Amino acid sequence: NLVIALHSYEPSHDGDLGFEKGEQLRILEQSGEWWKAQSLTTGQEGFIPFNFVAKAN
Repeated sequence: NLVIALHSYEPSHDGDLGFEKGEQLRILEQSGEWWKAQSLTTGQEGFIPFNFVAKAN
């Protein structure tokens, strides 16, 4: 369930995870406009804009 960001992210909401453009995050939960992703480079867990990441394809 891993994805890849398409734009530099800057956590604004509480309990959010910040990532970079093209970065990867292992989606823990994808329920709601805000998906829970677990980074893979850092692994930092947090929430992320469901409309910010796309499958690492």
